[PDB]
Amino acid sequence: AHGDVIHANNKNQDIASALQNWEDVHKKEDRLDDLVKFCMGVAAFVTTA
Amino acid sequence: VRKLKHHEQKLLKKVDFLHRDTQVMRTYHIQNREDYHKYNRICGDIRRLANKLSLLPPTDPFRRKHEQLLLDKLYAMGVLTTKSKISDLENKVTVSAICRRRLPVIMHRLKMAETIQDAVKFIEQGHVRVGPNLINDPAYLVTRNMEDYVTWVDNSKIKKTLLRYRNQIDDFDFS
Amino acid sequence: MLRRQARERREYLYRKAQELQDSQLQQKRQIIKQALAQVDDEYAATSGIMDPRIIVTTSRDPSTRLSQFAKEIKLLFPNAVRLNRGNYVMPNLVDACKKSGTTDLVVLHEHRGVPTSLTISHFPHGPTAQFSLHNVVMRHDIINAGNQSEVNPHLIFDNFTTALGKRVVCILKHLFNAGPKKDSERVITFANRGDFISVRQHVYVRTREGVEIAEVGPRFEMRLFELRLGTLENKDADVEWQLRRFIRTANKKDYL
Amino acid sequence: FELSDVKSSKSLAEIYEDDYTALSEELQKAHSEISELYANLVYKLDVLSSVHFVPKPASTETPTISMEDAQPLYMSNASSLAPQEI
Amino acid sequence: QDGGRVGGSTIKSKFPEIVALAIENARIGEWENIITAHKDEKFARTWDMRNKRVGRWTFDTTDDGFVKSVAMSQCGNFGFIGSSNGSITIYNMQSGILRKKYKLHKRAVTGISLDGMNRKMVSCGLDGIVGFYDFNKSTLLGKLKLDAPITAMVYHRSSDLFALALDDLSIVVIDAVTQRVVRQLWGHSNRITAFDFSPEGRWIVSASLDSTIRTWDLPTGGCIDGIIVDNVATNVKFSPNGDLLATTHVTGNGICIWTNRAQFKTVSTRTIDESEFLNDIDFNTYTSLEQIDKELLTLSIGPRSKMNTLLHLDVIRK
Amino acid sequence: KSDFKFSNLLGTVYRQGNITFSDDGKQLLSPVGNRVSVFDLINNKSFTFEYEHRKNIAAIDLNKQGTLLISIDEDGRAILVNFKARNVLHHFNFKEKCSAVKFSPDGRLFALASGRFLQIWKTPDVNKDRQFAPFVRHRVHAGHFQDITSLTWSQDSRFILTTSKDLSAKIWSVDSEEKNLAATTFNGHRDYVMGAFFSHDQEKIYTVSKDGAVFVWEFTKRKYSWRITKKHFFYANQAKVKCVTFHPATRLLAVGFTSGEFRLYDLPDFTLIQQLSMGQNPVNTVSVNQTGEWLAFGSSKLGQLLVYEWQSESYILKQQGHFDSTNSLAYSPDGSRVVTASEDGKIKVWDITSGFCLATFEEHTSSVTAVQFAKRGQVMFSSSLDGTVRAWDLIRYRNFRTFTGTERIQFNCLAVDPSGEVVCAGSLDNFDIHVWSVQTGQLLDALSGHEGPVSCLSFSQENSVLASASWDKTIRIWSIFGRSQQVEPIEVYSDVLALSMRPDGKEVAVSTLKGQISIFNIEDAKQVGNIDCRKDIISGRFNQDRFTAKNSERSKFFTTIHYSFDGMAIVAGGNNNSICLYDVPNEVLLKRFIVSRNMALNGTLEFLNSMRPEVRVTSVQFSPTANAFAAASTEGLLIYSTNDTILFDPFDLDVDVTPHSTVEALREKQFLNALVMAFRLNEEYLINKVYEAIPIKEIPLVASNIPAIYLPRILKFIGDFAIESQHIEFNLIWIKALLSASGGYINEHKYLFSTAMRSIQRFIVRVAKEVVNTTTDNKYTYRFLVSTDGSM
Repeated sequence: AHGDVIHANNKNQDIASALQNWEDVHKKEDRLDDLVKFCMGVAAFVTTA
Repeated sequence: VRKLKHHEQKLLKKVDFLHRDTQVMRTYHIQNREDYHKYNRICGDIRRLANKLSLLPPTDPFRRKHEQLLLDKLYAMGVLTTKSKISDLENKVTVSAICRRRLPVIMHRLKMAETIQDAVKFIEQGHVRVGPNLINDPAYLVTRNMEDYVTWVDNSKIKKTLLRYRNQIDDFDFS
Repeated sequence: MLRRQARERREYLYRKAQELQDSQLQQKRQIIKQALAQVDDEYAATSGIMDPRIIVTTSRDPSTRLSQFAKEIKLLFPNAVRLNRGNYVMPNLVDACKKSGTTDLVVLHEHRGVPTSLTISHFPHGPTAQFSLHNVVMRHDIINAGNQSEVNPHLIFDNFTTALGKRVVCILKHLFNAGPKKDSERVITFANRGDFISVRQHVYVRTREGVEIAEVGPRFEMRLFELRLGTLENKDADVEWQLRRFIRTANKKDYL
Repeated sequence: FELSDVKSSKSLAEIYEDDYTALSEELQKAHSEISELYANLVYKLDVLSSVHFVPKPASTETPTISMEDAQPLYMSNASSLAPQEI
Repeated sequence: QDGGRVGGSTIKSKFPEIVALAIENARIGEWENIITAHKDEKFARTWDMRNKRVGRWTFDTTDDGFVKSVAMSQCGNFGFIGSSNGSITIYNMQSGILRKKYKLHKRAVTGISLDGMNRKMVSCGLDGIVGFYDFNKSTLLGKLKLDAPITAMVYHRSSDLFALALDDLSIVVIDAVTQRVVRQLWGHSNRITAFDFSPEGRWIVSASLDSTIRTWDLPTGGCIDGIIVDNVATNVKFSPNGDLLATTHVTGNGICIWTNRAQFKTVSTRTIDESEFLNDIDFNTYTSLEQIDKELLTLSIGPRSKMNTLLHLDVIRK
Repeated sequence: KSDFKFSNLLGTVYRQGNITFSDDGKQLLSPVGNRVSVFDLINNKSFTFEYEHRKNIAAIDLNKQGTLLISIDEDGRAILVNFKARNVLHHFNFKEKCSAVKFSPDGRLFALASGRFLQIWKTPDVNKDRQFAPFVRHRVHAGHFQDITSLTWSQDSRFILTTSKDLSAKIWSVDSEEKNLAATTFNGHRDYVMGAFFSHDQEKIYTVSKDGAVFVWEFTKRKYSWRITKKHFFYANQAKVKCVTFHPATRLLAVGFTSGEFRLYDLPDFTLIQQLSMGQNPVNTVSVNQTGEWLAFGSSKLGQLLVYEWQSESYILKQQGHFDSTNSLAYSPDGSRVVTASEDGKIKVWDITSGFCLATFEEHTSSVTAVQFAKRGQVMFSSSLDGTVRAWDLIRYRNFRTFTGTERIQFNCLAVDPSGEVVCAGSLDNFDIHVWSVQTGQLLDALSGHEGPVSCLSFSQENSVLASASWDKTIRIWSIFGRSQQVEPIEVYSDVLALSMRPDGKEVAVSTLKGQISIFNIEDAKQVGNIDCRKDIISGRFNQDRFTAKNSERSKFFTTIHYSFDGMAIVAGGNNNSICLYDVPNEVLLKRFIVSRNMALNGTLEFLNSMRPEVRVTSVQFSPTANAFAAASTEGLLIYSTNDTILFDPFDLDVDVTPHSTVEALREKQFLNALVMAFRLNEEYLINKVYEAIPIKEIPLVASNIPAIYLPRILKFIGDFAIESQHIEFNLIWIKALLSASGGYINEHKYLFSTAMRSIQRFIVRVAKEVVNTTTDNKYTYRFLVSTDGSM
């Protein structure tokens, strides 16, 4: 919804610091993507071979 | 109601409270006056549909596909064995055609029973079977494949005395 | 299944009688096509639709000459399969090939290793053409010329006049495979004269100016002495055409 | 086509307003009626030739809702489109 | 079937009192489905339930020992008879014919059972040994031996667990697949008259000669209930539906019926028997953690299609 | 394992009667013919009641506090159940045709429009123990001349409106004093009165006509009683009002008509808020939420039902069951979806988590004879009697290819290549196996060798060959790749009509007309062995029968079979009233379920009390989740399940293996031995306790030292729990530990670890993939919106 306006007002400092913190939390959370890629691929390997 | 005499008859000719129905019922052993009425109503419906599809313009692919659909549908049913004409549907479909397509006429045709009424009785007793499943109502039109695949039910006294007359009993199949 | 096949044979005889009366009606209505101004049923069903399949078979306990000869028959015929009929019977044989689903059968008969008889049956309750083949010249007999190209050959019919000849050319057209290449470089001939059809394989090329052929394969004269409506395992079905050997005009009448 | 030699039902204003405003509605209604009749007759034959129970087929403006969806109802058209086909 | 005479008195009389009984309903209305070992007979009579009649078979023990136990095959085709001398005769119920005869025990066989697979067979006589057998074969799997003599055996095919009211006033539960005792129940101050599994096999209800009826939860192995009866119950049975309990007392010509508040409500599992005479553990259900650890990531408590609803809701509008 | 609880019925979402709501509105109760359907709305869950009915359902009502439910059929048979135990308390016999049933707003009694009389009966208590005769009558009102067609409670439990075909609306009361106050009549009306309703201030009475006339009486002045204060009129040509619902506190009216048209009004101003149509068929029943936001319109002519919210204007659901019958069944390769196909050519595909008809297809015109899949969750196949078969998407949801024969022969049976390269269809009139390649779209071949129609087709996916069972009493196995095209025929003793293969692909089960289901080793083509079925068949008697149900050869065989995915159990269903479950190694049956008890159906009674619809098990199938199995029959889709899990089936117990000893092992921090005892006792709440108990750093050590015996069970459990668990990080740590523990073991024993991996890998793709997609889109959308230059 509010992505067009937030891109318009991108490079504003307050929202910039806030999205910095958001992406801090996101790069903390990335391990779940990592691990599900792991277990999914290897479960496929076991179920195939 | 009283077999009215001459003067009262010419006065009241039209009053009656009570014959192809009884004709096919006697020659073809049909069950019901309403069975004949249903078949005859059906034939009139088909003739009306022939009227309507002919009123549809002849250079119409819809008309030709629905025409051949009705043709091969009624053929695979069995009421006509030809597929070529349109006069065959506008004329030859009869109460007698659907009546010989009926089951006990086919039993009497394949000589399952000697008589059509005994075929009906065998139908009631369930001593027959129609492909996968046995049957109990004579009011049945049989598709051509099931006509090829209809017979007696297994371990029946009738088929057993068939194999007894032929002296070929095989009790392994409880025949 | 006995009831089924009997119903199909009854419908076959009925359809042939219907084709018969329609053909007489066609001879009747031939007079009005000039005043103002067709394949068979069982070959109309699969004229150019389905590729045929033919089983060639010996009669029984054959000679090596008949073995190699039926082998050459297979070599000339696309989609042809050999059969060494050993302790096989006619009904179970035809029924087993009907079970497999087959187009045409050609079984061979002889005398002292000399092939002299060939019968072709159409398997969907079709007609049978009974020939006496005599003047057999085999490639095995002549030379090691190599091998056949085995491309779908071209067909050349000659001197087919009567409607009997029309039924014949229908049957042979349909036994050979449908939809040939325009540049099919082997050609077969069907040369008729004096009621003696005779055939040779011919590969061919066009020159810089004209055409050039090579006769190859077999070479002989056969003659249809019978045509029956039913199949051969009948031996009792109604004959569609019978040869009259014991008649007045026998050495003179053509197409009979 | 062919013309008619009876009196015209409509006036000049009526035909001109008609023109001033499916192959044809007559062919549409004919297709519709013969379709319902064929449905009923196929139903009758299924009754007469059925071993198992078969009920009637069916029963033969305003905003109206379509219950049965031939799609999961939440998929975009661009999503169901294949990239090759676009 | 032979048409010969029957050897008996001319006047009629009823059959002796039924000391053992088995019944099945696999093939009901086809051949015999009830076997009744009467008082002091070397034979057991057959009975048809649907006809409400005697059936045409009676299985002798052939060892001149009285039939002490009867058992019916779950398919209803076989009848096992444990006699007074250890003989385990096996019959076909269809034709009432003698099929097999196992011989391990020397005492009175006082309990016989077969699996639901018609494969293994557990037997028990007064000498205290337990015989494990292949009925598909004709072999001996195992021969357990206990301390006391054996009184009563109850088999539970849905768990393949069989409990035993012994002579030392205990109920020993034994697994058949591992072929070893799994549970032992102490507390019955007198002879255990009757005992039964739950339909789910979670409890066992036992009436015992100290005017007691005790319900035991076998998971924890704890007596979760004890009632003292005025009329000592001789027969205690669960209903096939897990809803009722049927008791024959020693007095009164009828059978008392018991409705199941445990069927209509949860039950605490507390050994309260000797007291009269972790709540998730008491109620045998465990609620999950909301979040086990802060590092653990947890999701919606409920539906999960809410995600697509949020992302694909406006398209649902369109 | 051999125990199975009937989980749910899908198809025919509404059949017959009043559909009612819950108090909180978060559940719906829709009456199917012999059961009632619980509809959890917040989490989108379905539930079917497990109790049968004597016949088709006539009237139902639910307690105000959500505790009791009465359900009267057309015979007075009134089943009273408790909800929280989901248990039948009573089955009373009101011995007259009961029309309308209405709980009191105080709950101590109820009113009953049964015939022309108003029955009023008090209530026993639910916390009370079971009694013998708890049904107690309170009042009988008989001031009618024709049948009471509608009933209405007041806000208080005193005043009742009995609307009747006598053009009458009688105010009764449950007491003599308020009966003397208002036990009045209401006449002066059009054709019939359809309904009467109290006001919120209760000064006005609203009677809606069959004519479409709402008469608003009000206790006003002209010593003054029931002046018709206002008249309001619907304006339809032929559409007359069939079903009415009026919410007072939000003054709303819903009138569903005979033409699909439902009109929604506000009463005091009499404004048509809106008016829409469900279709060409009459609206039969309407129900309205307590808060009034939600409205249900169930119409039985096609069996459709729509729940809607007028506020946000949101169709919560717009579903419809199959018209005739679920002919063919199809689970999903993960199981999440199940396909049903009917006589119509309506192919309805459903999700099983939310047991909902996701979609349909109506491109086939005739009945779709079979429906199949490949070894991949993408593609569906529908073989019809049309003379065509059709290949469809289940992601773009589009037909790929309507393969046809030139003659368009009526294919019954069908099989598909596991990799999905070839499709074969087998008809009845031709019995020539037509085989098409997929991407070509054309047929490759039409195998012959079968004389007489082929009952069924199957593909051994492993060696990927075909078995074709035909009514020549034969099997014929074909190997068609590797230049082979070779044949193996098998004679059996009678005409086979059912065929299936082992999930490992070396044995095959077959059911013939005699009722015996044989098994054959394929490679030696030798009979493994048979199981009889002629005895354990509960076939039903017909009313037009002239023989017995015993001597009837009606359904003394089995028409559909399915293997356990272990290849050890069998679910068989034929034309009888039974669904049986056999065992392969002991060659014995395991279970028999009578499919339904209903005198409306034909083959149910065994001996009658001294055409019509008939019950037959069309198709049977197990679940790839291995926790349920479904059967499509003449009514729809039944699913039995093992999700009950309340049965003590432990594993090699000992004396010391008690649950408290297991908690002792936990507090002892002996987590390996604790989980060992948890699996030995085999009790899922305790297993969940230890699973949530033990810590992450010793998850890997415990997983390293778990025995291979408990290995497939712990895989299966972690699957069937983590699906409805949200601690996904935890669970993936667990899976990662176990896969690091034993991979090559599972690779050796792939057929052994069949059910485990399927359910587990399904759970990955069910939720975890989608969550991770949303994660990745969040990150990328961030990165783009941040890195890109601002405009202007």
